[PDB]
Amino acid sequence: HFLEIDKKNCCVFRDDFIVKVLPPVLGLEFIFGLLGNGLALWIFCFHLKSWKSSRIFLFNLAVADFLLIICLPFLMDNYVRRWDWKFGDIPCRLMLFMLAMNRQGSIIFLTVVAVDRYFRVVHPHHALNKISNRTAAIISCLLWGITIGLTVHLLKKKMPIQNGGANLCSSFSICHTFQWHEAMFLLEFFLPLGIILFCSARIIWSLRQRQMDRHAKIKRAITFIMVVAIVFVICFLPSVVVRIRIFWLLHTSGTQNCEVYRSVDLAFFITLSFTYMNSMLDPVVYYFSSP
Amino acid sequence: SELDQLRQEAEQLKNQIRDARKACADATLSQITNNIDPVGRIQMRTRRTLRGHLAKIYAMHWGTDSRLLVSASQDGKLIIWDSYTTNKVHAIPLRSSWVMTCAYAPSGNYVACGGLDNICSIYNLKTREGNVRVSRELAGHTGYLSCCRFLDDNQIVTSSGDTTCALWDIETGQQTTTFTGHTGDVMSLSLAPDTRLFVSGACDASAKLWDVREGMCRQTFTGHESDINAICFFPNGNAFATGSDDATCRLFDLRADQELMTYSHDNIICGITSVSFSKSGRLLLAGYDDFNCNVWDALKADRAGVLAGHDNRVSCLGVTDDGMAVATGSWDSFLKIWN
Amino acid sequence: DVQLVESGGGLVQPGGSRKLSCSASGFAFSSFGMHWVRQAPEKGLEWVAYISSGSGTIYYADTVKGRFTISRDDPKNTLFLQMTSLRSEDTAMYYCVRSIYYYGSSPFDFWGQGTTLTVSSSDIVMTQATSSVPVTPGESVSISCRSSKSLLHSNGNTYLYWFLQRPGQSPQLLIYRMSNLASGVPDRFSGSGSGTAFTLTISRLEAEDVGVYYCMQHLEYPLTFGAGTKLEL
Amino acid sequence: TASIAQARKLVEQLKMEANIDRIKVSKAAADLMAYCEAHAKEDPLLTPVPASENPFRE
Amino acid sequence: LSAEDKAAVERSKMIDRNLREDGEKAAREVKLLLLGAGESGKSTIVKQMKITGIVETHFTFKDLHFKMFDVGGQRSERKKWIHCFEGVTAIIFCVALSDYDLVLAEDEEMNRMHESMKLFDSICNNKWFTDTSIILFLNKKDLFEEKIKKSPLTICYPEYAGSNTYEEAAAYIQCQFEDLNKRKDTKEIYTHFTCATDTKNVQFVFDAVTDVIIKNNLKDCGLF
Ligand SMILES: O=C(O)c1cccnc1
Repeated sequence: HFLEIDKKNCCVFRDDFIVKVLPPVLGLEFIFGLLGNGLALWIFCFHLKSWKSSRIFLFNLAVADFLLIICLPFLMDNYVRRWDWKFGDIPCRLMLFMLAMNRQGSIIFLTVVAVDRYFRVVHPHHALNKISNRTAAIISCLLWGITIGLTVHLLKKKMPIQNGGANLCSSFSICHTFQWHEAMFLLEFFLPLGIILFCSARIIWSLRQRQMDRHAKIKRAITFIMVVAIVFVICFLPSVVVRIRIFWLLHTSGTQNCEVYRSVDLAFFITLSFTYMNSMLDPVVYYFSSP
Repeated sequence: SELDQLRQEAEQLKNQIRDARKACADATLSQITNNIDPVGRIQMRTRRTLRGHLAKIYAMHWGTDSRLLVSASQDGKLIIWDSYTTNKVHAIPLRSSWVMTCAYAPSGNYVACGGLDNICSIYNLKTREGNVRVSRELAGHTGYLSCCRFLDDNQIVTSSGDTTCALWDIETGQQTTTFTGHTGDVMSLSLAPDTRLFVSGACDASAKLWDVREGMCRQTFTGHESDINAICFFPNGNAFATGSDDATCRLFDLRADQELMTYSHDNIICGITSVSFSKSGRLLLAGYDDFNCNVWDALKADRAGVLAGHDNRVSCLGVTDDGMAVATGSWDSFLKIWN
Repeated sequence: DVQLVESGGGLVQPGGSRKLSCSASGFAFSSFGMHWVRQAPEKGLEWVAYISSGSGTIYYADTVKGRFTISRDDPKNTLFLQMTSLRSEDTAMYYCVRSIYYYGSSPFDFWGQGTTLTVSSSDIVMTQATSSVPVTPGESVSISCRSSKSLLHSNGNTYLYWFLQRPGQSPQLLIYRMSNLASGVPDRFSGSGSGTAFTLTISRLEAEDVGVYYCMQHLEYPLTFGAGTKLEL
Repeated sequence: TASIAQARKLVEQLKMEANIDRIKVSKAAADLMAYCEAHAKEDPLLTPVPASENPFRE
Repeated sequence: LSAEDKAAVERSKMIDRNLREDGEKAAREVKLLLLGAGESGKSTIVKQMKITGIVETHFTFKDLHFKMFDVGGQRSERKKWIHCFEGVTAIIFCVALSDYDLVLAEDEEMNRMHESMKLFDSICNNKWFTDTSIILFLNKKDLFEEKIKKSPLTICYPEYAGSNTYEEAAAYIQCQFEDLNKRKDTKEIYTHFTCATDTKNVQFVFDAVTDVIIKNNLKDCGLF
């Protein structure tokens, strides 16, 4: 029906067919992501005898994805029990913060490795290519500071919203208002998408015009740059387009009738799982590749 | 009419010296030392790690205080380390970045260095000013310098890849003696503890024993199958060890003028970059190029232990005069001090 | 030959301000750490301020903290001491002292000529028993100085320095860390000490061996000197 | 005439090297054994030195 | 940690700072190794780029500093010091293309470019040089053009069809020198015919060096 949130008249339902498809999806995600991220972190922690900036950034990406998919199982249980998150108040804040901060970190580090590749390919002699490991550590800590600085507001709020008989633990909710959460999601998709697309296009154009693509290994690198672009789009475009659609019908129509939302809600959360695929799809493209 | 006769005479003399060598080989040191207990497994843990070089490290020498050490590297820098505290006393810039040898004066007042520029240059460490300056720049060798060792504050003897060892006088600046007996490039040097004799290992698979005061080859020791890369005296001074590409060490004796023992293993196939002894002579730290170093029982040829902390091949390693520690440089720009 | 020339001072009204400049050209200045040591008329030496190599570390004495400011200009090889609010007890001869710190160095090696300055009108303390001892030439003489706490450190070396001030001349270092005979002095001098009570021995006196002897600790700042010991032939 | 001089020098060097008196291998083995046993305890690299007497520590 | 030891540690830290500055300044420099038979027009290329021991040549083209080590002055064994140059961006191999009618004075039993062919074969598939690319310079273009009329290329290479023209003979020689590459999956060979204009050779060397640097950067990032 129509619920109520302070200063925000919201309406989010508990429709079925969300506990039969989403829990198995999240189970597969957690299994594969935990396995891949553990087998990736094993090399970095123990049997990697070198480092440098690019491996620093890949290690940070793996750390972010690892924390994300260890955060997954509680969210999986929350989906299983049909929005009945019966853990408390601190667990809600922690899980929402973990999910959002780790997604921001994954996206920011994807963008930064794309920019690193763009500098390494189009401007090989730029001073940013020759960057010290301490400088890389400072830059990565600064990036983590930027990531956290936009997300601590999920710790101040009382996340476990009690309504009717249920305990909602969802940061993504639809309300007749604009908050920094939705806007941050919008830029989270758009601006890194623009940077990644520009970097990939420039890399491809410079490599092809240099006519060095004839090498049997450059072709694999090009196809994996393309692959990383397409997987980024595949995991992030659906949820964002559903958010744009719900913004459109919220602006045009409003919240007078709450029954024009059901569909645009349900698939939304399903699309919301697509980005978690990135966590379980990053190891195959980023680390396990490039022999 | 004369070359053939001289060649036949030389062959006869070689056969005679081989027969004389075989005459005094009634017993063998390898079986004589079955009565003593084995040294057993020996564990050495890297106490320190001197970091700050950013290129290949090709040379290092231990000061007589057994606390300061100089290290050469291909970035053009010469660094004096304090082993106890791992801090840089000095950082000497070099005119040529292609140096492959370095040495420390026994008094600690001077340091030498040389390389592909075929010049062993002496740096004065203790000046009235605050910097280190080039005291002398010796020239006269034809091939790259592989080793120069300080006899004292005034004398130094160098070995170069022009099949020649030379003894210099630092004040005037020119060599006073020349040791031209080798056929291949001379690759290593080792002064006797009493500093009256020294052996040089060349590329002709032979090590020769010279006399500093006279200037003549006293003995020639053969038995290797490749170029000798490492030379080190026994602490007594009546023996020495050789290291070559055939993955084999060899202990020679001056008095009997023949080889005593060989240190070879089936699994080890790569050569040897540097060889040194212990304070008493029971150990033989031979630095191979399989990315680690090995330790041998010098009296029974038994592999006592290994030192496997380097991410590249070790190119130099020496033992402190007091016998406290062992430092090994490698190509990963990393120096490590063991115990 | 190293030199340390300095200019400044000569007369200051109380409560004024004056700047002292030190010039050391032709020899290394960036690597050396520089000190200021003052000596009131007919009184023992007193450390004033210290600046490290690269200007990255600056100390001041307790009685000058807040009123003095020591700075160096390595490109110009100059050392400064901005003095503010000068009292009537600041009248002293100020010395420029160089010191280099690495394993086996000899700090406080060279002292400047010293520039005078007249203003018109917890820490280890040392102790010297006597300030005037007459000894005939050719005889050995021993000078001993104690300390509040033992100067022997975990490093194994005890920090004690010996300086000799000839009549009308700058003090010169002859022994550092109680044992090492500083370069440039004869071998007749020798030093020894045990933790807290130290000494200095001269094999035989000479016409130029008479003067004032000071002993100084370098375990930790502020560096404390000792009362001078005058030797009369 | 360079080859002739080199051959003469090699022959003379070999002749001078031949005359050196050499003791038996067993004698030298015994001497090395005696030296290495007489300095067994003064070898910190051989027997582990106590950490108190070890100038190098972690 | 007394005052003396603290000052010593600060001195060491300053030493580290200066060492890091010098190393980062040196990492911006392209290190090139020049080899060849010695009488293969090496000096001409050296002087074009310029505008005992081992000679050093330094120059900048486009904000990029080139260091070129001329190692031909050493007559010792190559294997005894070739591992010194193991970390090098590229190797320049000047080849003279007008010495098939000339034989080496010392032996006179082998052709002049056959010695350079053996040198190239040894250098290309060395243990240390399994990654460094090789820049090939075929110097005596005009002499080849004016001399191929007198004698054909069949004398140096018996297994030749016998076109006896400059273009096909030059292609044959370039292909023969490229055929010595055994590790075709790790290193490339760049070939240029030395031109009269001195800017073109330097531009080609710059392009080869930037290709090597791009591939190294891709390998470091992982994509290669
Ligand atoms: O941040 C997320 O991905 C999220 C937020 C709320 C509910 N489910 C997932």
